Amino acid sequence: RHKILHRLLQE
Amino acid sequence: ESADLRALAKHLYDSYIKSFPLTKAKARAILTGKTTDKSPFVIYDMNSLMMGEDKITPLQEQSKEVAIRIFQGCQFRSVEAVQEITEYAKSIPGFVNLDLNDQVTLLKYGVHEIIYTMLASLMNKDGVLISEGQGFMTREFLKSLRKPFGDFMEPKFEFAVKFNALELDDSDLAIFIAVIILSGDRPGLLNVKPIEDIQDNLLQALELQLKLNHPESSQLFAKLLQKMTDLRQIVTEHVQLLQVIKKTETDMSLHPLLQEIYKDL
Ligand SMILES: C[C@H](CCC(=O)O)C[C@H](C)C[C@H](C)C(=O)CC(=O)[C@H](C)C[C@H](C)C/C=C\[C@@H](C)[C@@H](O)[C@@H](C)[C@@H](O)C[C@@H]1CC[C@@](C)([C@H]2CC[C@@](C)([C@@H](C)O)O2)O1
Repeated sequence: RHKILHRLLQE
Repeated sequence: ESADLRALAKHLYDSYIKSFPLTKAKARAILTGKTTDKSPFVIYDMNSLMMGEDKITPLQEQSKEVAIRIFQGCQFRSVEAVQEITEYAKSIPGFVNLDLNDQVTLLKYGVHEIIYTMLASLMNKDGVLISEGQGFMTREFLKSLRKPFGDFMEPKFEFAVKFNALELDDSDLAIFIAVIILSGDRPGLLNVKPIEDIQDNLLQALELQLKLNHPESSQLFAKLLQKMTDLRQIVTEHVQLLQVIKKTETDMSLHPLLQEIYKDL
């Protein structure tokens, strides 16, 4: 977190 | 085993083809003039920069200096690659089953090594395919760039030459790219062990791929393993440039995605 990766990971 | 090693070899390629719109196959086809139906503008100086400049980087424009325009296309193109690689990653068997923090960690560290691997596909001795291949920038013109930038790519062209001499293809590259991502020695990984079992399966699929797809390179596997660590050099080199544009070089704000990534490594 790393907020943007995460969202890109979540979907 | 060696049928699911073929199985997994194919899955990756399929997903590689899904996630990566520009392939070596296309890049090589254009580079050698085989699609004279896609013949690329040549940027060789400030002068041809201008004319090729006119092909997002919006009203975000401001005709500033050469190097800031080049900063912005790099930045935008990095953002896209991060997304493709990530989507590709999401498709490596078992990747999603891992702890979220470690899936993040692998991308944090895997992402630039793959950006530079892929860059080699776009390069030869004299320059680089840009703008989805509708463009070709010379090595010589990248050398005329001032300040910290003129001698940055030189070590990437060397090595893009050395690594292209391995005549790897898209199906080869797919597994190599997954091997890199699934590497358990990244700083800050929580659960190393599951990653290693994943990487070992990939290492083996690759081994086979290479014996199959290139039966007369004898030791291709070993040659290709070594590039992985040249890649980390390439990358600490990268990291150390960001560094100089962090302090000196006002005006060059990293994209927040790229901020997340270059931060604590
Ligand atoms: C092919 C490139 C120009 C193409 C373009 O103007 O569009 C050559 C380009 C000069 C590459 C190097 C970075 C360069 O000299 C940079 C430069 O002065 C500016 C001032 C500093 C940097 C932006 C700071 C931030 C990021 C960059 C360092 C980083 O971007 C690059 C090192 C690295 O990213 C290499 C390249 C550029 C971006 C990219 C992900 C792109 C290119 C096509 C594709 C699909 C390939 C590669 O997979 O991805 O790889």
